[PDB]
Amino acid sequence: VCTDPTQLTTHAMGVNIYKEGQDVALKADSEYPTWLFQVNLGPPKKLEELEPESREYWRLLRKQNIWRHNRLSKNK
Amino acid sequence: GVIRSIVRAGQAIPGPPLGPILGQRGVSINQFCKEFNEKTKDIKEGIPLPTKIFIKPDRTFELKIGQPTVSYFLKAAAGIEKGARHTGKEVAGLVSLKHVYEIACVKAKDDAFAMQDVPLSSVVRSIIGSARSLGIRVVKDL
Amino acid sequence: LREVVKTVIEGRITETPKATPDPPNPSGQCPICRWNLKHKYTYEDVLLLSQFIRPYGGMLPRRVTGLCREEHRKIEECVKMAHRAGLLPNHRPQLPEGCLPKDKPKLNRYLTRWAPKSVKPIYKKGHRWNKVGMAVGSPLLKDNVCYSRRPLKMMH
Amino acid sequence: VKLVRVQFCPFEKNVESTRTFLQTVSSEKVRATNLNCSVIADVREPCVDVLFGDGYRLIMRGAHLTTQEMLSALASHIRD
Amino acid sequence: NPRCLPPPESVRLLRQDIVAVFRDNRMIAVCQNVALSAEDKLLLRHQLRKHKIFIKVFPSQVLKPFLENSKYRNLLPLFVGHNLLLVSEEPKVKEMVRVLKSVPFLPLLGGCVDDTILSRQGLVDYAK
RNA sequence: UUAACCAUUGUAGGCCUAAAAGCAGCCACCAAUAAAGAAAGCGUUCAAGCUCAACAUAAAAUCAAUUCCAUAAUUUA
Ligand code: FES
Repeated sequence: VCTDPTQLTTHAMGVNIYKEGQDVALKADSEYPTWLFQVNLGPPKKLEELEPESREYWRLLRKQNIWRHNRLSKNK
Repeated sequence: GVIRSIVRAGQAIPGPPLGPILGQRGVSINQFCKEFNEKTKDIKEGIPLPTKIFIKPDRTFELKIGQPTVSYFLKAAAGIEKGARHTGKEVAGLVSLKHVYEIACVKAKDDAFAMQDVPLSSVVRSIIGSARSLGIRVVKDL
Repeated sequence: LREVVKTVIEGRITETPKATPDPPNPSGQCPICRWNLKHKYTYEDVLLLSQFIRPYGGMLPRRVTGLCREEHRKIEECVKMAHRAGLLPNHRPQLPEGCLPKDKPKLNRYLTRWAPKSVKPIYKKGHRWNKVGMAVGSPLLKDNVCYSRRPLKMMH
Repeated sequence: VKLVRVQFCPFEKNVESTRTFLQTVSSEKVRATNLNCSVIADVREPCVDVLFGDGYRLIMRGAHLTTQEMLSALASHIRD
Repeated sequence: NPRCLPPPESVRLLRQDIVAVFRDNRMIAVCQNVALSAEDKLLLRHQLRKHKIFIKVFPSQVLKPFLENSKYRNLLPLFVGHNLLLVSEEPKVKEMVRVLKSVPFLPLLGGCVDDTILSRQGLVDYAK
């Protein structure tokens, strides 16, 4: 398989590693839609990072609500 | 009963992890591997694949499979076969933006794995979270 | 109040007893306080008790009655005292299929806090400063108005 | 139970008891348990009809019946 | 005593999500959910995509307040109980009807054509 | 808060672990879904699989009053 940093960063070696799928070259960054590279690359959205009016804010807060009960449940 | 396994397609009879476990509920082991082998031919051999086999009381097989694991692929992409003891802070490989995104596009093709989300932010978190589970740091560029 | 008639079954909502108009104490959140009966009823006032009791002597749920827990415990205790005292002849227990009373004599009781069945005998009464006390009444009814010079003695 | 028929009219006043009981009847787990049953839902006071092979016809109306009684009545009936 | 005394929106976002979808869709076909799994609901959403309808749903305990703070206040009878919400912006009666045909056991209450209370049979008759 | 119901998918995530998948250890600790704990007690050849928490919440119930030895008794200011 690929063992070159230049080829690793300039050719899609990880997109397909099957036999039917041959390593495809990387198109230019502009050749893909902006949302492809605008996806969240940072750490998981915290309660501060999350918008109070975002669904993930409540869903992760709901997950946090489960955490506190679980911590209580573990001690029982 | 839905049984989740990650057995590699290359080996259709791993033995203890599948053979007797499915047999304990009562099934034909040879039948399971043949249907699993059908998936093996379509898919690349030697790569772990999540399965959603349902063992019904009627002794029938309902084998459902999806795209190969990103977690092991990230281990392979990072050149890691056996990771660090903890992996919470131990890191042996770095994954850039582009490698992260090519695979995410491929992932958004299966019914299982909740891969029907319109935003791709759903895909990144699972692989980013998977990378955090592994001994890998997803750095922006190296 | 829904009653089921019975295979095909039919349930009809029937007329439910209505509270008499013009409560003596309007603005009362609880029915007992609405009638200024907070501390002036006793187990002897069976007429009030029957309203909150099942046809066979069972307790009605607090939610349906809507009265406060304090009176619920008081009312439940009063009914138990009346039932154990044989003061509710029309709310006697339902005999399972065809059973009949044991036919042994029934001792006359009143002000019974606990079931006579589950109360053990007191063999040793005790000396001057070791006298055993006999419980009479219930703590739930402590707040009831007393017309005696000194507060009523719970322990006899 | 060979067949279970549930009929209610949403356009007219629809009683909650029958609809809540209907959801339990039209449940994947419940349907599998009473596999013999043929689940038919009629949508247009509400009337629920349950048919047994032995000739017992059990019809339930939720207007004056709580869902608890309906579930209990069928549960005993299904056991037979 | 206090019981004897004289008589003396957390969820906020979920308004916007529900407000957006319903405002978009004039007629809502209401069918009770048969204890369906989350993955199946996504699959049914794509099944409605064949019908050009969307399964956009959220906790139904906030669905009742939706009318309290939204364009309309009179659709409460439609959203009674825990039910799948078929939200359609176009008067494609046939597409809505065949959604019922997909699952026979699952019941379709009806469709509020032009946000007007109606039954399944009424929906088809009026939609025609 | 906790009385009643329900419980999908990523991922068996990496870790010496044969294998440990929430639940041997060990990790960091996120996503999708309307709602899911990278897990809380269970189950654990290992897991499937039981529930508790997820979505829904019901509806209850700040401490007391060697052989017994007067007999008894809760309401008239
Ligand atoms: S008498 Fe008023 S609280 Fe019950």
